[PDB]
Amino acid sequence: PRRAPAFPLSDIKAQMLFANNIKAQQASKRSFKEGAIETYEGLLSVDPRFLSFKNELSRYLTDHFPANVDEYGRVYGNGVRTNFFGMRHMNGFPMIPATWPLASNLKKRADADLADGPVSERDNLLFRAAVRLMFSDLEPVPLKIRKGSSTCIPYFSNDMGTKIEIAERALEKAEEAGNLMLQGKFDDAYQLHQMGGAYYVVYRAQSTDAITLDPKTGKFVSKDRMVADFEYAVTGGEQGSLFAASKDASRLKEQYGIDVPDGFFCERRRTAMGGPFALNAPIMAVAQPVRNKIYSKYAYTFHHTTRLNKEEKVKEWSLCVATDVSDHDTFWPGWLRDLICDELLNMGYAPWWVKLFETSLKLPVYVGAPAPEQGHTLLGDPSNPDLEVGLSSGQGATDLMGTLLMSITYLVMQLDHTAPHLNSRIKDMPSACRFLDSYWQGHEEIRQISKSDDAMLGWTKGRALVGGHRLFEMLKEGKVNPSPYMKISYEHGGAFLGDILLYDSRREPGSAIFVGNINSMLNNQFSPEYGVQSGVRDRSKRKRPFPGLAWASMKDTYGACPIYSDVLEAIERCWWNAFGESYRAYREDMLKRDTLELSRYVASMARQAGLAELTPIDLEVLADPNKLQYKWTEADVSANIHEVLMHGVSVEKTERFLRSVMPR
Ligand SMILES: [Mn+2]
Repeated sequence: PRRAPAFPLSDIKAQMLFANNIKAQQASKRSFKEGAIETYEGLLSVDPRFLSFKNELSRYLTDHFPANVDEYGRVYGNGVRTNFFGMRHMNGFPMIPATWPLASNLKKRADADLADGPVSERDNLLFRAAVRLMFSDLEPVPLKIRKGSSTCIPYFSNDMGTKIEIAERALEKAEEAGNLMLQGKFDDAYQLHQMGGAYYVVYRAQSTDAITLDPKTGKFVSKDRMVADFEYAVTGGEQGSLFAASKDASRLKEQYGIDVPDGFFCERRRTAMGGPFALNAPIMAVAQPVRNKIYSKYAYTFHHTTRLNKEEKVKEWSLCVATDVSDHDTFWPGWLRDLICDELLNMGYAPWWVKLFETSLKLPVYVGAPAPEQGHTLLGDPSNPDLEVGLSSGQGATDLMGTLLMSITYLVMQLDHTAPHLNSRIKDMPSACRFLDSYWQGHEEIRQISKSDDAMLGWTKGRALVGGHRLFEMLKEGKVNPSPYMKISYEHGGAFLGDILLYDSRREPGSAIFVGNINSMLNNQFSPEYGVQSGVRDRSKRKRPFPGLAWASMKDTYGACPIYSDVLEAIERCWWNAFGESYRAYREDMLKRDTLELSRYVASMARQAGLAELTPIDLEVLADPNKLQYKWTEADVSANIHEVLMHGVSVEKTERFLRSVMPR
């Protein structure tokens, strides 16, 4: 059923993805790398005291605070949803091998019984209405770029001046590049404007993953994570194999002489992709305006900030269903990419821009190093982009692609199982747009709050309510997928964007509250994804610029968890046992040092002004900018803090670009 073509790095098609400079050449050849991360300055993730601390703390918390999740997956009582063993990983050392990314997900979708297009004309109108409401009356804004971020293929530059020039030039030449692609001249568009080529695959650590303790044996068991070998990936699963990666860490002793305590494992690794920046720039120039529109006009459904901000909406509901989606990015459908492009053309968007967008969602992928002695292979032919990888993580609008797919998918699930009486309001495009516009503003008896693959579905009192309960019961039974589009189930311990929905004895939205997930506090403080990069002088370019600051926002973020105090005390006690020092004093010192370091980066902060003006969000973001790529957005951050982390291209240049893209 068509194996994707594959080319070794030595092949000219792969060589052309890397410019003639040392960084790009090194990225092309980089071999498998592993090693302990520097968890905090001077502390390695495999330090024997640190592991002893994690062993004691994870056992203690699990023993004293067993999960409180009912049969319907609602969290109550102590606010705990699983054991605390997820922290038992040797951070920096990956499971082996990581997966080869699937070149085509068509068979994966068909075999999971998911549809190859909108099932009914109503659904077709709703997906298209989503495109019309999201992309219509957009306002230009400057194109912001993360400081220190890479341009990936083909230059691999991390220099801000170079990145700004690449982006400006890309906005100037996107039209000529898109028209070349409309003529089938992808090699020309790539050679002349670097628009095309491939995504560059980097494997990221998912630092904590499930682990259970077998009461029978007293031995810990890590969750098996299935990975595809090369044959499987290039044949869409027709050949080759899907098998459990090895998380066994015993090897670290033999290989590096690192002591491995019982029940500690190698980390789960996930594929992540960096896009060719010249192609992404023109897409980001439209995506940000779209985010601004949906987070303002449709803030009810899409703009989520604090626990209370979420709580206000959910408290008004009579029923709240916390859904889960299996493997969202890999199952994301290429037919939606095509439906979206078709609808943008219908709205009058420039064809050359739609073509760039379409191409960014069919691009080849260059696999670097999934394991020792493996990799350095290009999947797909850049001369004619035709992959179906699902949704690429580094595409310039991935968050929006997942949000559009899922928001309509959940609305369809509510229509299908609970509100057939609303079907008559969706007769054609005009009526579909009116209905979706009202639904997204939270004005219908069926509602939702969502972001990509996380969501909570709601029902107020009314005719749909009774159906809502049957849908919830169908999810609980878990025998039939309620959607024809993606694999949907209910979340075990319902949460939304990091906050757990804590129910009381009534088990009703009206008396439930959103609280911080104490397990996420533990993940962030003791299993960060990256080391502190103490050798990177410019802190704003680090993955974790000011780790100490999170101590100042901790109470605000996690204080409402029922066992907040208990956890902080267990930490103090266990850290004393392991290090013979106070964890609280250690964090207070780090907070002081980082607060002083911060004033050097903030123009408005006096040589030692302090943190008085900063919000909890500001602090969480400065300690972990990653939260700005999955939890919050630019407007949620104080302006002077956003500037520490991001730089932009002039709105004058983007304003002119946008005028040439958008309809009349
Ligand atoms: Mn959730």
